[PDB]
Amino acid sequence: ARQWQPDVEWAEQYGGAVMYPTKETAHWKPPPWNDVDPP
Amino acid sequence: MLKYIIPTIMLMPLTWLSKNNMIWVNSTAHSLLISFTSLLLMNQFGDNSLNFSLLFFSDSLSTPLLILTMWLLPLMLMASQHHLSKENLTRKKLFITMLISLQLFLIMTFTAMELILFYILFEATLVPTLIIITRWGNQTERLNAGLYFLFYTLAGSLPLLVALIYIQNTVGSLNFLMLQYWVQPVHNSWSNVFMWLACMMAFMVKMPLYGLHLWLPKAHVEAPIAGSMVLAAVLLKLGGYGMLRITLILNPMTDFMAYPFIMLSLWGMIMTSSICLRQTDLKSLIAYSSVSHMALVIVAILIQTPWSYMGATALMIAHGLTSSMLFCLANSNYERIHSRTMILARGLQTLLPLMATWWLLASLTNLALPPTINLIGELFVVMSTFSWSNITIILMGVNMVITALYSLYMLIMTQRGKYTYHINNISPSFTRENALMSLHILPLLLLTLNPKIILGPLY
Amino acid sequence: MNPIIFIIILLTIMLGTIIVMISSHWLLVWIGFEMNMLAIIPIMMKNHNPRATEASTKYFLTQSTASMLLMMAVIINLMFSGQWTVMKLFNPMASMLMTMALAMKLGMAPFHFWVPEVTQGIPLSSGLILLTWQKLAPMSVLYQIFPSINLNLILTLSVLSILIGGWGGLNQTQLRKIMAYSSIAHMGWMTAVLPYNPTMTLLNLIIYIIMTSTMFTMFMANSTTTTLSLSHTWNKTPIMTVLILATLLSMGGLPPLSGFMPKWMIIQEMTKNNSIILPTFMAITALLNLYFYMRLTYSTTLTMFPSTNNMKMKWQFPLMKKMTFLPTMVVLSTMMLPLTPMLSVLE
Amino acid sequence: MSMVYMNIMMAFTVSLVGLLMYRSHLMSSLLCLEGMMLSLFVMAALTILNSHFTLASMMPIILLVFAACEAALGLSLLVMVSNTYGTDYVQNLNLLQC
Amino acid sequence: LRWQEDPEPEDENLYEKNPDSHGYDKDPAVDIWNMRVVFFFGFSIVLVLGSTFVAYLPDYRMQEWARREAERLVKYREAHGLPIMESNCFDPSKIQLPE
Amino acid sequence: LQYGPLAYILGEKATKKMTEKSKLITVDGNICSGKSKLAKEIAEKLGLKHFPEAGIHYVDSTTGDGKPLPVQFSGNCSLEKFYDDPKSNDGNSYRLQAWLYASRLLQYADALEHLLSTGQGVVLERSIYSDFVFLEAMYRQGFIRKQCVDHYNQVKKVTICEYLPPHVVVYVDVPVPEVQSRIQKKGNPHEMKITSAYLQDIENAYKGTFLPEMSEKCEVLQYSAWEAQDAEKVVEDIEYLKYDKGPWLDQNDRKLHKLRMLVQDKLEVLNYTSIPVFLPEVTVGAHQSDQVFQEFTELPGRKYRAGYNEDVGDKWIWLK
Ligand SMILES: CCCCCCCCCCCCCCCCCC(=O)OC[C@H](COP(=O)([O-])OCC(O)COP(=O)([O-])OC[C@@H](COC(=O)CCCCCCCCCCCCCCCCC)OC(=O)CCCCCCCCCCCCCCCCC)OC(=O)CCCCCCCCCCCCCCCCC
Ligand SMILES: CCCCCCCCCCCC(=O)OC[C@H](COP(=O)(O)OCC[N+](C)(C)C)OC(=O)CCCCCCCCCCC
Ligand SMILES: Nc1nc2c(ncn2[C@H]2C[C@H](O)[C@@H](COP(=O)(O)OP(=O)(O)OP(=O)(O)O)O2)c(=O)[nH]1
Ligand SMILES: [Mg+2]
Ligand SMILES: [Zn+2]
Repeated sequence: ARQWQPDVEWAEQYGGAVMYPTKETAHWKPPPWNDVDPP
Repeated sequence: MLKYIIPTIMLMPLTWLSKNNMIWVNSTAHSLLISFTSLLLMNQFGDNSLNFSLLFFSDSLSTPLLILTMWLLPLMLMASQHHLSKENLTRKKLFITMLISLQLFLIMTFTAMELILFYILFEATLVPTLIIITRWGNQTERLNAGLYFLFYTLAGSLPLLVALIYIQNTVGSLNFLMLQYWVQPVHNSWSNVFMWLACMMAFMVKMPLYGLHLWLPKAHVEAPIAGSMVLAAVLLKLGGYGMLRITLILNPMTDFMAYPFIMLSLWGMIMTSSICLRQTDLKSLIAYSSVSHMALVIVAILIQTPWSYMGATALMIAHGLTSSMLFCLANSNYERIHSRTMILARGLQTLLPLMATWWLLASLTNLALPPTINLIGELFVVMSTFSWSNITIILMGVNMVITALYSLYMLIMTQRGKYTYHINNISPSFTRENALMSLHILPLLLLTLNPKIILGPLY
Repeated sequence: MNPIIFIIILLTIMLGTIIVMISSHWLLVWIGFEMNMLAIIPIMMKNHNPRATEASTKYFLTQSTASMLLMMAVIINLMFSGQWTVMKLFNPMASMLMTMALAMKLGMAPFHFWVPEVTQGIPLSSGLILLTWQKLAPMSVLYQIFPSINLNLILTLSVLSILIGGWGGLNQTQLRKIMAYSSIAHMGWMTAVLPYNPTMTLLNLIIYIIMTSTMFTMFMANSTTTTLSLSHTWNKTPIMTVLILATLLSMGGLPPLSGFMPKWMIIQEMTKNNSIILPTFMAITALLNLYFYMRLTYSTTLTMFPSTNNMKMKWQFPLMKKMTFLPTMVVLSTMMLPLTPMLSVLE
Repeated sequence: MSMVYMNIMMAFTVSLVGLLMYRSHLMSSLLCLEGMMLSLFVMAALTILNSHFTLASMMPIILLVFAACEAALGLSLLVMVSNTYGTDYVQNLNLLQC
Repeated sequence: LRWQEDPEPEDENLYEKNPDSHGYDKDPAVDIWNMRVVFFFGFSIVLVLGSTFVAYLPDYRMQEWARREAERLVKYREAHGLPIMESNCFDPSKIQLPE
Repeated sequence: LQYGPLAYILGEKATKKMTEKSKLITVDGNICSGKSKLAKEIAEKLGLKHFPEAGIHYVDSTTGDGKPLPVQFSGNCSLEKFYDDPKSNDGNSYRLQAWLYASRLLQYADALEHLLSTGQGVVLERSIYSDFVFLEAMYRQGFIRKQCVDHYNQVKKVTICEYLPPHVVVYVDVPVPEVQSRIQKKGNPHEMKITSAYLQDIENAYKGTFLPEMSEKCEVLQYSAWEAQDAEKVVEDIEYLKYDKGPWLDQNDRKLHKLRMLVQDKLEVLNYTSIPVFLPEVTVGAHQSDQVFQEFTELPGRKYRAGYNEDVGDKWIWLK
């Protein structure tokens, strides 16, 4: 066998706005990649 | 103890400055040389322990555990060569660095004269151990196993730090020699009940005590082979060694505080043996087998009799050699069929006749066949507990029956029977594997001839 | 921004903090704070985007309000004692406002809601100043007025900071917010031992600055601000992941690393004063910090996360970031436990 | 203390409570912030003049100079907030929740 | 597939390319020298000399001396009328009991 | 003296070295439109530095010894296999476009660094401002999925915002049928499969969106295939441009100092071209990436920092 390393499903658990989704925290899009918002 | 600390440090430059194809050879040879010099610690006197300096000392309890610790590093290096083959050069030399830094902390832990220096090195072993499990384990469950192994230990260690500092402020010193002459009896008060719990629960989580053991079937299963060997051969004995030292300053409160922890161990000794009869994983079967034996050590330490301590010390050394041997055996099968299910590869005695001889000897020591030191240590604990309460023979007799049942059920399941037809890649046993088993079993049997060097300070 | 103006503004941030530390007059202490807040806003607005504008606004309102409360404490202290000297305050009501004004500036709970948001809306270099340098001035005043601080107030703010820093950090994926909550948690330790031994307040502050500065420096080298973006480091700079593992373990207090020294000495100075419940509760709650530190160690160094195709274009260029004092800071963050008795130089 | 101090001391409390309860406008709160310094200015000047603390007669002027410099920095941020969202409402400044 | 990834390789049997392999290493030169250091330092030195070293330890824990000492005291205390072993470990002349 | 804040204070401003002939010119057009010849002639006439169009191996031309590297160190993406199998299931369609944008982004920084550090203008072919034409062509023919288009825009919108647009855009126009005829004449075994629709989509992207949006901030010169052959006429027009628009009129020494500090550090330019958006076309597993990284480190003169490789005859390592 081969040592297991994370796949896309595992990594997407850390790509959200918050670790523990709830009702209030839904719709929280992650911040922009460069801290700039549309004018 | 500098004559052993400095050589161990020099293994790290040796590994990194060696030829790219001689890391396993130089490391193995020089660690074996360090082990040979460890026999000089047996200059033990009948009245006074061996006191080297203001930081380090050795007595009859430290010597057997130190010699065992330095004899385990070469064995770990041999067992790790196979599965660390396609690993790149740099990460292989980091793996060996973790093993050496783990031996460096262990030898200083078993010889620290002051009880806070013991705490620092006792806790320092977590870092290298955690890194081995979480970085070189195979399954996806190694990450959660690492978290369980980390936070179980610290939940008990942190209260221990407070208790030790409190003792120094009151007593004035933590030197173990000083405590032997300045120790005062512990009064019965609510504050002193929690001082007792803090000093002990740190060591109960590592034995482990039944109930606080859920990390052991996760760490010992998801770790690499070298992780399981050191985890189940030395690291469990840190707690047992810790208890034997710190019970000096808890009398007479141990008379009644030991009751809840003697019942968990005595009854937990039967739950863990029974769980082995139905485990579907060969490596997890050996892990639970460790909880049962270490339950005897907890009972022996808590009743504080000369026979119990002699039995406790003998049991700890005997288990370390026998448990590490079983993990190696289960690993050799895994390296061929690359699976841990016990009912997958059967009738292996037909294909690997010699490796089944090692299986037989390992099981005989596991079920305490006389005159092995496994039996000597267990017997003395049974004798001591009979004086404590004659009814305990009932529980310690039932565990003997179950112990022989799962020891030989594992032997029969994998060695006897009929071989699996579709498993066709059972190559013969390499000299590396056969030598690995001979370095576990030969010292285990030789100690039967002169068993007084593993009976501890009360011999 | 012109480079010369950048130096001038930075030296004014330093001058404000230095004026607080060399002043025997409450007016110059207040002037020191005002000069410090005036100079730090331009370095927060330097990137000219809405988030930076919002962060600078939330910081101004918080620090402006805190400074007004502080000046109210000074005047009340003048009415009841007729002097301006920087020492114990002579009125219990002056002490409360003074203690609360400094708590707001530091960011202690429950005056903490701005630290995660201000640190998130400003660049990494500005956050490094905010979380390390800006904590020197308030701690200097606390070092001097601690004989009159209300014990139940300072210990109550300390306990809340340790809890809120712990729970707040578990639910974060952004690196800047994780350090912000980490900063709140470590503040509680510094102010918990203050009534008992102020020397250990400085030691924990010095060690915290060294460790925190190391983390921000390594994040700035790879321009990483999210947990995922930090997980590509193993495929770009393998060495930098081993240094992140060691520092993260240090910050968690695991022996034998440097970050165990302050937690070790603070527990000592509290058990001497027959404080057993608080150090135990503080030490156990700190395991929350060790958890979300360990989570970063699993996604950065102890596992190999997925990479992207364009990463191969990065392998052909070196690191041109300054990484000033990074080799020296990382060693001080990990290998100083054998030199623990050196804390006497702080007395 | 005295009868006048009560109203000066109660005027600071009103402005503090006014500053800690925003309605909609950012400009409204800055006024509550400059009301606070006015009360501190009068309260200190009353203490200094009454006690004949001669060298402290310059302190209230220093309080006024720095407090106005801080106020100028506050108005500048308000202008830059209004040039972005078209108004000085505090509810717009809510991007940093996530 | 959700990503590009290398297929799992196959385990290599060290016997196929080296039937004399001892199992330590792929390179036959290293594979043989690995076996000699394990077998020489392991068995020849540690187990054999260590077993002999432990066998001839100089009176471990003073056990032989105690027996020899005991025979001496028995001779003295027995051919003088004194009891073989007194019930008091310390002389009462030094103990001052309460009240 | 490596460029930095200290050098800028000491005098290394940009306006002190820039003249009215320090321009950035981009030549754009469809496939087989002869922009290579036109662009290479505008360079010599005006004395500008010519940058050959950024291909799959542009980055390798700048680092190391300059020679191309094996194809496994560039994503395994091949332009030849895109024409043969544009619908492949291994994602080579979009993976090629994403890598091409990074090379163009890398080159547009080299263009600005040369202009800002020496005062000499440069001429480019299909800068990053026009690389979206091919993306639209692929998407409308079903070569790439809609998610890939979203990924492209996310990376583009956080990178293209940091750079100034070209002073002059020279657009060579060729009707679609004639272009497809020139492709047949050239004789490339693979390129000859370009369908009519693919070339038409590029034309719509150029006409519909690029030029109208690119004229509000640049001096746009449009030419046909026939007119493009008269270089001195094109060069005459470029020398009579008013230059009354664009964001270049708002730049000063302070603003150009920040830009040079950016385009000289190449890891800061390529920062957001590797955002953690897990898309199957551009995602790589852990076991594959680790293996390729090791091989890249074993190439000559790439195990260490440029200047410390002993195997390429570097010296004084023990004092550098
Ligand atoms: C253990 C408890 C503490 C926890 C520490 C946690 C960190 C443990 C690290 C291992 C676990 C990490 C996870 C593994 C997976 C990630 C690895 C990976 O994938 O990337 C591989 C990574 C990436 O390399 P690469 O680019 O892929 O290829 C390498 C090239 O081929 C370039 O290759 P090259 O041919 O050019 O040469 C490579 C060079 C390596 O280049 C270096 O970076 C050297 C840096 C050395 C500075 C740190 C030394 C501190 C420890 C002293 C060691 C000497 C002992 C004394 C012996 C001499 C007596 C005077 O090696 C040497 O030339 C000689 C170095 C000899 C020392 C071995 C370096 C590893 C030491 C760290 C392991 C833990 C040691 C604990 C000892 C404490 C107990 C006494 O390999 C590394 O270079 C990392 C190794 C260096 C790590 C330095 C960490 C410093 C911070 C640790 C502080 C320790 C505090 C202990 C408490 C002290 C209390 C007083
Ligand atoms: C004693 C306590 C510890 C102090 C720590 C050491 C000091 C901090 C680190 C060095 C800072 C540093 O050098 O800043 C970064 C840059 C350095 O130029 P560079 O291009 O980045 O590098 C150049 C060298 N190279 C590329 C060869 C490596 O400097 C400057 O911009 C210097 C600006 C000086 C102008 C001063 C203006 C007037 C100010 C006064 C107004 C009243
Ligand atoms: N997928 C893709 N292919 C491109 C891109 N730019 C060029 N190509 C392809 C089209 C051509 O087959 C080849 C070169 O195109 P050219 O623009 O250079 O036209 P050509 O070489 O035929 O003649 P020319 O340079 O104009 O004189 O590479 C691009 O941005 N994306
Ligand atoms: Mg071309
Ligand atoms: Zn295998």
